[PDB]
Amino acid sequence: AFGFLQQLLRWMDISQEFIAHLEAVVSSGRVEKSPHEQEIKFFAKILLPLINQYFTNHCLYFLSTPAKVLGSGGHASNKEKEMITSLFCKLAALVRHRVSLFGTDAPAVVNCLHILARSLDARTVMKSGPEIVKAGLRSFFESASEDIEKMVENLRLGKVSKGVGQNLTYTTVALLPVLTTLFQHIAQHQFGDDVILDDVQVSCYRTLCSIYSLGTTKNTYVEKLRPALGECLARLAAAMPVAFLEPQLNEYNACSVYTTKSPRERAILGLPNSVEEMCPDIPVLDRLMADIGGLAESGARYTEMPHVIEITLPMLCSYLPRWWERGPEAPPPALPAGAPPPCTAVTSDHLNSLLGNILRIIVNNLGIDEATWMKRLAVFA
Amino acid sequence: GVTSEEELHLTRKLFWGIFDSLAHKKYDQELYRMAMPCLCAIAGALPPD
Repeated sequence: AFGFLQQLLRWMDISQEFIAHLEAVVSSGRVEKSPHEQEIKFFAKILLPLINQYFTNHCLYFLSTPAKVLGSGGHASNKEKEMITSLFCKLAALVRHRVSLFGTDAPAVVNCLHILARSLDARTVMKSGPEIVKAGLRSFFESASEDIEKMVENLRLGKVSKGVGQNLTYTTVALLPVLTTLFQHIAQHQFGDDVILDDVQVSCYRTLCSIYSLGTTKNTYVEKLRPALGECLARLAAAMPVAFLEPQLNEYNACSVYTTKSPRERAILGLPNSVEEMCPDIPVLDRLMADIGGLAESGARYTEMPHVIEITLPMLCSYLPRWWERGPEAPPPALPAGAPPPCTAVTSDHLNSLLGNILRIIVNNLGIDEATWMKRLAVFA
Repeated sequence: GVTSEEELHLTRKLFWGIFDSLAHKKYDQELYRMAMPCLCAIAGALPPD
């Protein structure tokens, strides 16, 4: 695996060499010689299917650790975990804003990104890893946040919807499905408290800030993008180590930038000086629950609340279960570690209240002719 | 039974022999169509470690 991964990384710098040539010729100086035609075909037709199947079979080998072995036997070394992380980052940057240049090979690239994401032991890499490898993973989240911010501001009809077309097709086809898979992978393996710590949190906050900002937007593009945005936001909530819906209790959360970093810092990098101001347009948990309850009892149909059903509800359906285990009413093994008060106030009442509202929402739209959101809501609840 | 540490050596050479040769062969659709499954099968048999 070490030699196989090293060759794959060797082809990654080769891949970056001819895509720039393709970008150059597609911009100026058209020429169909294609000096790297052999390299392009080998990368697309051999490497991508090989990466797709190799890491599908040996997914448990790379996710295994000496503390906890998942596969039949053996576990990847730290260097192997570092290389597979750099492979994901280089491949993601390769396809960034170049989905069209891959032609029919773009579905192959994103499928490799999905499988590489499911085989990322990011806990070990971020804890004990080289700065270069860690900086690559941080740059991926930062780049993802910037692309989503450009996407949402274009969905705000700042542009009719140049680079707007490239950014829009890259995010909805490559960035969003991959980011959803990566967050789901982090949530399943409890990597949130180890990966999203200092600058990933800032990147994840901006992604959380921007995605929810579609509530005050009414367009045709936004209507078809809600299922993708909602699923991505739900996975982010499961992996987010901070209770962004309960900023009043953030002082008791160890995995927060406002506790890990000094007040002297957090000013060299732009931060709003208060946890409540990170995403101020997100209603607090108490407010959010009241709004859903009011809509459910009012008998409102799906047409007058598409944002809540497609985005807000999946967020709460994933936020509450995560923080029910870390707050009051949890089954606490906290005889030694019970001194810090819980950073959340989620109890079984919140989950019970939300479930009752969801059931009332469904029956309000029980007899309508078309509702494709019911199947998506069922799996989230 | 299990491999005898010599079949794995043959399998490892078989993988890199095809991989290196295919990396320099000019693109042939027929060759690539059946060489790729061979590499995937070989890679899926060798232990990663």
